[PDB]
Amino acid sequence: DVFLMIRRHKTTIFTDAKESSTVFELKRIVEGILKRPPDEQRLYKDDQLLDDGKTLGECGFTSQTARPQAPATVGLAFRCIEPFSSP
Amino acid sequence: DVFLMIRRHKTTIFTDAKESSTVFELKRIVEGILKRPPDEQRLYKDDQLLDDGKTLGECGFTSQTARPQAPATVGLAFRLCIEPFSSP
Amino acid sequence: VVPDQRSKFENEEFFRKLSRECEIKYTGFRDRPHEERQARFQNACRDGRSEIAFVATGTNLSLQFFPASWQGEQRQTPSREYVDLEREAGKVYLKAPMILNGVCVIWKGWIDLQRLDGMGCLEFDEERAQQEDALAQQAFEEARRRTREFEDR
Amino acid sequence: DQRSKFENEEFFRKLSRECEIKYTGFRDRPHEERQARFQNACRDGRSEIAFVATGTNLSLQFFPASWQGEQRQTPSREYVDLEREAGKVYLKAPMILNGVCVIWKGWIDLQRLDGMGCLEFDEERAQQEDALAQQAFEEARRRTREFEDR
Amino acid sequence: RNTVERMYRDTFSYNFYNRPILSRRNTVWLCYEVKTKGPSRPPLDAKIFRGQVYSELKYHPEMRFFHWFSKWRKLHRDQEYEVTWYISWSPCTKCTRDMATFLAEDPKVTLTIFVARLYYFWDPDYQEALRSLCQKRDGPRATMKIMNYDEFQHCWSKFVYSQRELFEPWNNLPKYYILLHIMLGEILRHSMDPPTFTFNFNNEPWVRGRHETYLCYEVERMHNDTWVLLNQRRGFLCNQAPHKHGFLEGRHAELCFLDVIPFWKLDLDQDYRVTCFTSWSPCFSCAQEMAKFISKNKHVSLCIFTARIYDDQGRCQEGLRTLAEAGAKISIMTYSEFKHCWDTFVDHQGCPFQPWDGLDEHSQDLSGRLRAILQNQ
Amino acid sequence: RNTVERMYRDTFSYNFYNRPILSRRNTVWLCYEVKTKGPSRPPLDAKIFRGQVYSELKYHPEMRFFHWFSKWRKLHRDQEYEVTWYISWSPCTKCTRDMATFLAEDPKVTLTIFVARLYYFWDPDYQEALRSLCQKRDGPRATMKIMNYDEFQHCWSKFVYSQRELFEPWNNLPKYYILLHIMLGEILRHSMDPPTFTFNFNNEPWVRGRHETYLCYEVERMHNDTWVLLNQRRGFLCNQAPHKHGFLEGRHAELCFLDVIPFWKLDLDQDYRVTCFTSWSPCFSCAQEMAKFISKNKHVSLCIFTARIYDDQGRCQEGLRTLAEAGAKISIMTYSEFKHCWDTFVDHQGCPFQPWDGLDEHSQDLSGRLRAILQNQ
Amino acid sequence: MYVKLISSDGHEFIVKREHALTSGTIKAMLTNEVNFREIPSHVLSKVCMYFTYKVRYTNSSTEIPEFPIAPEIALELLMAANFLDC
Amino acid sequence: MYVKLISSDGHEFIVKREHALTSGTIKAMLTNEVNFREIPSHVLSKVCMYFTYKVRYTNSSTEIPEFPIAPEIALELLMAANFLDC
Amino acid sequence: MENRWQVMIVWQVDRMRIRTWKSLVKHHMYVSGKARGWFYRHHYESPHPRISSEVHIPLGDARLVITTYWGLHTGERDWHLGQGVSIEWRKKRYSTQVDPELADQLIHLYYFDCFSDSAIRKALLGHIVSPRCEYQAGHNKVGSLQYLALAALITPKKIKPPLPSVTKLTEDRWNK
Amino acid sequence: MENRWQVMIVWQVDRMRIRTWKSLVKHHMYVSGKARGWFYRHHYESPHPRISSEVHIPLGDARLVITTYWGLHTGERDWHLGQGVSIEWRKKRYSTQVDPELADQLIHLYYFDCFSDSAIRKALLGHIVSPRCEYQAGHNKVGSLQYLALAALITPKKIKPPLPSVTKLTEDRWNK
RNA sequence: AAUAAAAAU
RNA sequence: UUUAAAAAU
Ligand SMILES: [Zn+2]
Ligand SMILES: [Zn+2]
Ligand SMILES: [Zn+2]
Ligand SMILES: [Zn+2]
Ligand SMILES: [Zn+2]
Ligand SMILES: [Zn+2]
Repeated sequence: DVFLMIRRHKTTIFTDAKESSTVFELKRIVEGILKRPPDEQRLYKDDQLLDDGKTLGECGFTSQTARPQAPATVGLAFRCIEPFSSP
Repeated sequence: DVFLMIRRHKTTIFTDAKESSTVFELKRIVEGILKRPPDEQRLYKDDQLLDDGKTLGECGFTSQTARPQAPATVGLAFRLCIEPFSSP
Repeated sequence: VVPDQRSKFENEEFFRKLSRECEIKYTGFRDRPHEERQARFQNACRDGRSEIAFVATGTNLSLQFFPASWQGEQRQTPSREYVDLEREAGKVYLKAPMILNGVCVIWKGWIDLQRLDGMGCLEFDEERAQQEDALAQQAFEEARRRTREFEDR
Repeated sequence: DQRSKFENEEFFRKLSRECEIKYTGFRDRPHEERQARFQNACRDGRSEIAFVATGTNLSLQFFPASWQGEQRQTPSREYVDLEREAGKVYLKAPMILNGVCVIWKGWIDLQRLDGMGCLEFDEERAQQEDALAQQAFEEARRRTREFEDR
Repeated sequence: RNTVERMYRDTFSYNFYNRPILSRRNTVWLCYEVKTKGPSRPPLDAKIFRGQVYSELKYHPEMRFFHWFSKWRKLHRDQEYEVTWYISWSPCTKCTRDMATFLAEDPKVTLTIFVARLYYFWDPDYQEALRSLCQKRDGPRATMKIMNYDEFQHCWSKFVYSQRELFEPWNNLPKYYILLHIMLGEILRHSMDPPTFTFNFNNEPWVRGRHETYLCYEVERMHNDTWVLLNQRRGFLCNQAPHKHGFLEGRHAELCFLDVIPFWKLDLDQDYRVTCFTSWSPCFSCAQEMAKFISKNKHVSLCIFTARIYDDQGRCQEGLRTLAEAGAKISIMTYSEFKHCWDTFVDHQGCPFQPWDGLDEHSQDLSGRLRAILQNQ
Repeated sequence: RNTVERMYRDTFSYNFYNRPILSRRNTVWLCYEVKTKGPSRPPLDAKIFRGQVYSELKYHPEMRFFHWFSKWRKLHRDQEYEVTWYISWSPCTKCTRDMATFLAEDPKVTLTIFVARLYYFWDPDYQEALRSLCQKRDGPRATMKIMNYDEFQHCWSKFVYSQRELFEPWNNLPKYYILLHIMLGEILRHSMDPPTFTFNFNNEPWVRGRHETYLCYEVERMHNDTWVLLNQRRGFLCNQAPHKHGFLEGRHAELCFLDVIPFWKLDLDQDYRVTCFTSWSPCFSCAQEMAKFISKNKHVSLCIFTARIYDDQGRCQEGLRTLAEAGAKISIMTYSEFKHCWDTFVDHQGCPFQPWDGLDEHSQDLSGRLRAILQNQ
Repeated sequence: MYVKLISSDGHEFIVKREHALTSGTIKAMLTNEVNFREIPSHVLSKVCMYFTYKVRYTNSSTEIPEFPIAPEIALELLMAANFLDC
Repeated sequence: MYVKLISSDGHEFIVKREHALTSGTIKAMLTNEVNFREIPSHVLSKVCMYFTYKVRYTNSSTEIPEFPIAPEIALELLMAANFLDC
Repeated sequence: MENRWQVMIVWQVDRMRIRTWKSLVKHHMYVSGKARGWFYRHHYESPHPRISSEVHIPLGDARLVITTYWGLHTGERDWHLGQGVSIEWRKKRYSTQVDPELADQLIHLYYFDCFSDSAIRKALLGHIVSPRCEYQAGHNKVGSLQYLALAALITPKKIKPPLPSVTKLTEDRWNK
Repeated sequence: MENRWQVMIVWQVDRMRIRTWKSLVKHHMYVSGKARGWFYRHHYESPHPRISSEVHIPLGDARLVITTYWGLHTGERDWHLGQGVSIEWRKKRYSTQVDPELADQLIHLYYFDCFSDSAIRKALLGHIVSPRCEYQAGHNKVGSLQYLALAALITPKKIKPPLPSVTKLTEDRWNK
C-alpha cells in the first residue's frame, strides 16, 4: 500500500491505495468526496495530463516513489499547482 | 637522442641515434658494420616489415619507448627470425 | 490478561519472527562433512548431552537448545518439551514452550534429517496463562506500556 | 682543471644558462608595495632580498653583511646597482660552488620584478685561494666510500 | 579514540604543568566549552580533543574542533557563539593561520584561548601569526591568555576525574604564570591604556592612591659601536598585589623584570643596555636585588628613569646609592623621556601628548633631590 | 609510529611484567627475529611492531608482520626461514586462525612464539584456535611457549634502550612462569613421552637415577550424585631443580599444584574431587601444606595415588597421617590405575600398555606397607 | 468517513476519522468541520503527514523509516503538536 | 669504431670503443675481437646495457633513471662485473 | 525416560561486539556513574559451561539479565559468529525473554536521563531546555509528534564512549 | 659608501620538513649512536637574526654545516615555504658551498657503515657479508657494476627512523 | 635544579 | 594484597 496526496483549487486530500489499482479506482475514491462522475475527471503528474486509461506500473511510479513521509504529488482537473504556505 | 638494439642472425649492434632520424640514416649507420647497401635491407617491428622510407614520428615510437636500460627492439633482414635471449 | 495476550499475539508484530512458516537450518559443525553433520546431530539428539542450534535464514534469531542439567536447578514445567525422531521416517519434531514479551507461546518445528533443514511456526498458549503469576503478568503489562518521554517531574 | 670542470660537469643543478629569475619579497602585499619595498631594500642595504629561479627550488639570498658580521673582503665585490639603467637593476655576486669559484650575474626589471640570471667562470680568485683547501676538497669529492673499509 | 569527556588526574598533572619549557609533552590536550550570548549559563557543549604535535595537520585538535563546529553550527544560523579553549600547548603556526581564516569567514564566533605553555614563542613566523590572529583588531577578535590558578582550578573541577579531592597547585605555578604573562605581552605588543599612564606617571610632589609600580623596558645591543634596538624586547609590567593563591607576598615589578631577563637568553659575548622607565623609585629590597643582578651579569648595563622618589625609613637613599655604585645609571624623567614613553608604550590612537601642570618645575626639583641623594654619603 | 628499533626501559618493565591477570596493558609489542634455516647466524632482520588490542585486525602486530613478510618474501624465493616472536600478549583468536591459514599456505617458514602473559587463556574458542595452530605435528608446526628469565633477559639484551647494565628480574618471575606453564600445558594438552613414564612410574623397591618427582592431576565434579569429569582440567607437572634465577629453594611439584588450585576459581557451593597420581609419595613439608590447604578449603576432596612409597628419614609417616586426618584418601596404583594413566596422560601413539615384571607383587607389597603405616599412629 | 480541516490561511485538508482520532483535541471535538486559528497550511500538512506515518507504523516494530524534520519549521510544528497533543 | 664481443653460447655483440673503455679488462686488453669464456649472452646484453646507461648518465647529476636488476640474475651479473673490473 | 531440555532464544553476534559491550559496561559502571548499580558477574561466577558473562540491571523491584555465551553450537564455519547473546527479564521466580528494542526501552525507563515534563512548555517559551535526552536507544518506538519535534529542535548529546544499548549489541551486519 | 652583502644559496623548504630533520638528527645523535659526534647549535647560539639552527658534521679535518633560516620573505605566497636550508663546507678560513647530493655523498664517506673491501670476496664465496651499506642516499651517482650487482643480491638495511639526509631535506615537492 | 622541545613509546 | 582485563588517555 502507498499513500497519495491530491491537491487542486487549494483543496487537499490524503489517502492510501493499492499499488496495482488503476486510475479509475483513484477517481472512484475521490468521487465519494467530490461527488462528480469519474469520466470528466483527469489527473496530472509533473503537469502532464493523465489519460482515462492509466495504471501505476505503466506510469513508472513505484512503491518507493509514494511513501508515508513522501507521497507522490499529482494534480487534478475538472470540466493550478498551488505551492504550500511559507514561514 | 635514443639508444637502439638491432638483432639479426645472432648478430646485434648497440648505437645511439637522434629522434627525427629516418630509417635511411639507420641503414647508413648499420652499413659501416654490415658492408651492405641500405636499399635492399628491410627493418621490422613487432613482426611488421618496415617500408624503405620510414621515420620515427610516423612510426609513433618516441624517446619514451627507447631507453638505455630498454632500447627499442627491431628486427632486420637482408636480400625473419626473432631469436630470444638465452636462459639461466 | 488472557484476552489481551491473545490480542497482542494476533495483532502486534513483536519480534523479527512473524508467527508464520519460517525456514530454519541446523548450524552445528558446518565445516564438517554432511554425513558427519547428520551423524552428530542424531547422536546428540539421542544422547541428550549436547546443545542443538537452529537458525532462521531471514533473520539473526537462533534457537539454542541447552540440556536442562547445565542450568543450576530444575525448573517446574507445566507443559512438556520434546525433541524426537521416531514419529516420522526421517523427520524430527521440536516443541519449545517459551514466554515472549509476557505472552506464553509454543514454538513448534520440524527438521528433515537428510537435508539438515526444516521449518517452524509459532502458536499461542492458553493453558499456562492461568498458571503464570498474575502479579508479574500485570506488572509487566503495565511496564511495557509506559513511556519515558516526559514521565518525571 | 677548474675551467674543464665548469664546462663539463654541468655541476650543482645549474647549467650556467640564462635562466629566469624573480624577486619574491612580500608576495602577499600588492604590486606597488612590493616594488616600493624592493627599491628601499636595494638602496638602504639593511634588509634581505631573494632571487629565485622560476621553475626550480634554488634561490640566491642577499643578507646584509652586518648580520653575519665578521666581514671578509671579497675580490670583485658583490654589488646591487641601479646606476647603470633607469629601469633595471644589476646584480653581481661572487661565490664558490663545489670547489670552483664562480660569479653570478643577473638583472631585474623594477617594473616587472623579474628577469634573467647567469653563471660565469671566475679566473682571478681561483689562484688566490688556498691551494691546500681546494686540493683537499677535490680529493674528498673524488673518493667513494664503497669497499673502502678494511 | 580521539574524544574524551574527562581526563585522569595523572594526565592533567602531567600535561598542564605550566613550566615555560617542557619536553616529552608530545600530546596536545584541548578542553573546550561553547556558550551563547546572554546571562551566564551552563555550557551547551564541553569536551576534550587529542592529537600528537607531529601528526598530520588535519588531525590537530584545533582543526578537529573547527571541523566539528562547522557541522554542529547548522542548527541555528542566527545564533552567535562564545568559545573557550583550555589548551596545554598553544596552537601551531599553520593552525594559527587557518584559525584566523575560519574566524574571518564566520563573524559570529568569539574565541578565547587559555594556554598553559607557549609553543615556539621564539619563532618569528609564529610571532607574526599570533599578532595577525590576536593583535590586529580588523580581523575578528581572538583573545589569548595564560592560565592562572583560577583556570587550572576550573579545569580540575570540570575536566578531570577528581573524586571531590581539592586542587593541589604545583611548586612554581605563579612564577611560571608571570613569566608567561610577560612573554605573551612582549609578543602581542600590548600597550598602556591612556588613563593608567595619566594617573600613574604624574610627577607631582604629593599624590594619593598610587600603590602600584609600573615599569616599562627596552633593550639595545652593541654593533659597530652603535646602539641597535631589539624591537622584540619591548613592553611593560606592573606589580602583583598579594594574594593567597598567587604570591603570598606580592612581587614588586623589579623582581618580575629580573626574573624575566634570564629567559631572553642574551649572549654572553655582546654588550646590552637595558633602559627602564618607572613611576616609583626602587625600594630597598628591589634595589639590592637589582644591584646583585647587575654585578653578576657584566654583559648588561642598566639605566633607570624614575618619575618620583620613593623614600621610607631612610633605607631608600642607601638603596639608590648602592644601585648607582654597582654600575647602573639613575636619572629623572624629563619632557623628552615622558614623550618617548607616551609614544612607545601607550595606545595613543594617534593622539598627541598633553604635559600636565608644573611638569618642568617638579622634574627640576626631583633632579636636584636626586643629585643631593647620589652625591651626599 | 608502528616500527621501532628498540624500546625504553620504562615501557619494557611496564608491559612485559608477566602477572597472569593484568589490566591497563592495552598495547601489544611484538619483537620479531628472522634467521636463515639451520645453523646459528646473526638475524637477517629484527625489529618491533606495536598495536592496540582494540584496533582493527589489520593493524595488529601479527597481521602487520605478515603483511610486511609477504612482500619481503619475494626477494629470495628459494630460501627457508625461521621466525621467532617475543610478544607481551598472546595472539588473539582471529590472529591465531589467520596465522594458521598463512602457515598452511606457505610450508617453508618455521614459527616459534614466546609469550609473557596468556591473553584470554580461559576462552574456549581461543583454546580451540591455539590447539589448531600449535597442537598438530602432522600439520603446521607453530611452537608456542611461555617466557622465562632467559627469554626476558635476551629481550632486554637485544630489544631495549638499556644503557649498558644488567637486567633485574621483578619480584615473582618464577612463580608466574610456573603458573603460566601449567596453564598452557593444560590448554595444549601436553603429554609425557613413553620413555619418561617408563623410567619414572616403575614400582621397584630399589631404583637409581630418579631424583625428580612427577605428578598428574585431573579434576572432577559432583552433579546428580555422580562424578563428571572436566576435560578442561587435566595435566601433569614435575618439580623444579634448584637454579640461581628460579626459586632459590627448590619448589616441589605438590607446591606448584597447590599454588595453581586457586586459579581455577572452583565454586565454593559445589564439591570437587581432584585425583592426583605421583611417582613418589609426598614429602613431609608437602604433606603438611596439602593437609593445611585441604582443611582451609572444605569444598574440595583429594585422592592421591602413589607409585613408589617414599620414606627417606622417617618424617613421611607423620605427614601421611596428617593427610589422613585432613580427609585426603591415599592409595597405591594397581594395574588398572597404571593402565588408565598410560591411556590418559601419554602420547602412546595408539600403542598398548606394556606392564613390567612383578608389577602386581610389588603393588601388593606397597599396599600392605601403606595400610600398616596408616592404621597405626 | 473523513474529517475536514480548514487551515488558518484558508486551505482545506480532509483526513480519515481514525487518523484524526490520534489527536486528542480533534478526537474530543468530533459536526464534521474543524477550523484551526493559528496553524498554517504547511504545519497542517506536516501534522497530517505525522498522522499518516504513525498510522502506517503504529503497530510495526521492525525497520521503522525516518521522519525528516527541518529546523526552520520545527518550532511551529512543535507548537501545533502541543496544541493538538499529538 | 666498433669492438666485437663473442658470447660463449654462440651469440655476437658489438659496442663502441669508448663504451668498452669503461671496463678495466677490455681497456687493458684492447685486436678488434673479444671472446669471453663464461659470460652468457644475456649477461653480455645486460653489461652492454650498463655501458650505454653510464655513458649516457656519467656526467648528468639531475633526475637520473633507475637501472633495473632482478635478484635471480644478480649472482651471475656480479661475477661478470668482477671479471670485467667495471 | 525422555530427555529434559531447556530452550532459549540466543541472539548471535561476533566476539568483537561482545568485547565492546563488556568494555563499555565496565567503563560506565566504574569510571562514570551513568551505569552505577549494574552488576557484572565474571565467567567464574556461573556453573553454566557456556555462559561468558551476565550483566544484571536492577529495574527497581524487577531485574534484567543480559547473558553472553561461549562455544555456542552455531560453530559458524567462518567462526565470525561463534558466540552469542540473550536477554531475559526476572521477578522472583518468573522469567521471560525480551526484545532487544524492548530491552533498551525498559532500561532507559530508569537509568539514563531523558527530557523532563517541562520540556514541552520550555520550547513554547523558548527557555533553554535541560536536562536533555542522551540515550536515543530508549525511544526506538514511534514517539509522539511532540517528542519528535522537540528532538529535532534540540539534538541529543552523544556521549563518548557511547552508552551501552542492547540494540547495538544484537544486530546482524552480515545479512542486514 | 657602497653597501656590502653576503651571498648564499638557500634551498626553500617548508616548516615540517625542517622540523623532521631536526628531530631525526637529535634522535640519531642521542637515542642512537649512529650520528654520534654531530653538533647541534640552537637558535640562541648564533647572532644571525634569521638563522634557526646549525648542524655541524666533522668530516675529518674539514666540516660540513647545514643551516636553516627563519622569517624569510622568500617563502611562497601561500607561505608554505617560509623557511630555507643551506649547506657550506668549511676548512679553517676557506669555504665553499656544497650540492645536497654531493653533501650526502661526502657524509657517507665518514660516518655510516658501508660494504667492506671483502664484501665482494665473501659475496662470490657465498658466505655472509657483515655489515651492509645502510645509507642508500650516499651513492646517488650510478656506480660500478660491483655495487649494483651486490645491492641487487642483498637488500640494504632500513633504519627506523630513517637516517638524516640532506637530499631528502632539500627535495623539491611541488615543483617536481 | 636542568628540558628551546617527535630526544618517548 | 588486589586487576578475568579498551576499567586509561
Ligand atoms: Zn597545530
Ligand atoms: Zn620595590
Ligand atoms: Zn592480534
Ligand atoms: Zn616434597
Ligand atoms: Zn530519553
Ligand atoms: Zn655505502
